[PDB]
Amino acid sequence: GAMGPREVTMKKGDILTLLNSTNKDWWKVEVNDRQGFVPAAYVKKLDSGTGKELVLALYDYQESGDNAPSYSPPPPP
Repeated sequence: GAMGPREVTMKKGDILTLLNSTNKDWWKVEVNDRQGFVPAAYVKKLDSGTGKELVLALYDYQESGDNAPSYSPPPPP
């Protein structure tokens, strides 16, 4: 199953609002209607020009219920 009603999953090649990136080992990102803490290693700030806050998903991730990064980020592919 999936913890929490709102689960954020980053898809390789998907854009996710650069949510509170305060964390260094984890960059918060939203997904349409589901947000959560994710490993910055799976994402990376892009370049547009306007000045928005977006981050492409380099790798695939899965978050079950907005949870704080109390542990280290998972190993990428």
